[PDB]
Amino acid sequence: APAFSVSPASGLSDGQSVSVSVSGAAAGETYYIAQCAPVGGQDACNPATATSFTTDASGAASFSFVVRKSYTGSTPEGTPVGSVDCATAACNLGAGNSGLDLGHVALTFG
Ligand SMILES: C=C1Oc2cc(OC)cc(C(=O)O[C@H]3COC(=O)C[C@H]([NH3+])c4cc(O)c(c(Cl)c4)O[C@@H]4c5ccc3cc5C3=CC=C[C@@]34O[C@@H]3OC(C)(C)[C@@H](N(C)C)[C@@H](O)[C@H]3O)c2NC1=O
Repeated sequence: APAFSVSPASGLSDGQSVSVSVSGAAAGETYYIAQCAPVGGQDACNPATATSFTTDASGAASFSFVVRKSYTGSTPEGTPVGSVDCATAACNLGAGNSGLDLGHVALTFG
């Protein structure tokens, strides 16, 4: 598995933007990055922050991604699951695409 880390990862805030950076990947591929949050049963991701970033010549990447304490969850397949709120709940950003999974960083608004 390649590497994937974010600057901060706790006591975050809505609108707060962190500088993420992935490595070990390979130039010639694009991965989707977005915040998500499971719900003791299914999985709801953010359909708003769904951007696709490609790696560089050395298969490395690094950019600024904003976050949102609260956000309506919704499986990436195409179905509404409900609303989510990290104000007092648990959340975790995930990256990767259909072929190469990057990593999963847990966040914590507070
Ligand atoms: C147009 C988009 O619209 C949405 C809507 C949404 O609902 C809120 C959530 C996400 C999102 O960001 O989902 C994220 C949600 O993040 C996670 O799910 C984190 C989890 N750690 C994870 C889940 C997962 O399925 C996966 C990986 Cl690498 C990681 O594989 C690939 C993967 C990684 C991340 C995501 C989804 C997948 C796919 C689903 C099935 C296989 C995957 O492979 C993905 O399968 C599809 C079918 C999703 C595909 N499709 C053409 C987009 C493309 O994204 C492909 O990389 C997006 N992204 C979009 O591109």
